[PDB]
Amino acid sequence: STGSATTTPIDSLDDAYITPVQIGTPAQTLNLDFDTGSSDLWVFSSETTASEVDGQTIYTPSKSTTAKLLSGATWSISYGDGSSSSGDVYTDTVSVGGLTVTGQAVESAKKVSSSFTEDSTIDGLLGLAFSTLNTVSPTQQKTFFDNAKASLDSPVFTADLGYHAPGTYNFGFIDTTAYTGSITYTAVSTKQGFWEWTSTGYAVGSGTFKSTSIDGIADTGTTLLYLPATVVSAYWAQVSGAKSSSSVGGYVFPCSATLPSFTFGVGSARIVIPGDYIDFGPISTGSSSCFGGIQSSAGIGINIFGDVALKAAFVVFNGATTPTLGFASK
Ligand code: NA
Repeated sequence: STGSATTTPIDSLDDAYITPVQIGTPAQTLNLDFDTGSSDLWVFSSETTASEVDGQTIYTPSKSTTAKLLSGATWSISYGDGSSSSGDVYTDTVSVGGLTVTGQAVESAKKVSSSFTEDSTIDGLLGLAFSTLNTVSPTQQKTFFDNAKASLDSPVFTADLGYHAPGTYNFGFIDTTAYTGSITYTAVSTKQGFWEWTSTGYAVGSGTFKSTSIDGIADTGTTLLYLPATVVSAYWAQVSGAKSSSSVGGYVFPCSATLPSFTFGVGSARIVIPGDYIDFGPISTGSSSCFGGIQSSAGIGINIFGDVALKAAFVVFNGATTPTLGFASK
């Protein structure tokens, strides 16, 4: 089997991407944030505290003939950005892009933090990291990909995120039309439950490539590119008037600037992030200070290849017995 679903930016900045997911019988379609940095499929629901719902589409298990309470199971998750959610668990049929999993754990939110409530466009998350990070207790649950894997034509999914445009998540096949050149594969450590890999270095604009190992995760649920402070300072030093603002919480730059590209290494290959991808617009409406898309990972404890980096590539998440990541230009 295979599945193919379009993923759409939630706003004009590509702050996140939503992908429609069918849950239950008859189908309830919710727009989920597919997150390769977490392992819970959780949704706004009929159980969510009413004051914490503001515009989201909710999953109502009582209206699904295939829903069953997973008795005793609870979940609670906290993300890198400080947001959180928790609740109880149902199993139900979940389909993405025509690919169906029966018996998927659907984590129903009883509580969500303010950032979720305030984002009316995201109805929940579908985690695509390794199932060892799943928060369900007392019986850890499998991700949608892990449940689908054995049925797929190939044990892979791919992320093809758009810049200010829709993209695609495919399951079970490589679309050889979706990228240019060849896919370069690189080793993955699953020791922290992430798609953790080591970039071979970077370049700023037309500058020389610096060969240096940068360990980090491929995380579709993180908007920005978080890299070591040395790399980040080297990037922003090429932008006149850029500075790190403690008040704003990262590097800002004059909105009048033209940003340089940023290149990262994948083995001997190179992925180029155009400068425009690094512009996250005014820090507040009408400001001439713009927020940068490349930020320091110092104090986060891991480097994160978030959407700013991943949307410059066709990314293969190879879930074979020995997982690997693939990157191609597109
Ligand atoms: Na922000």
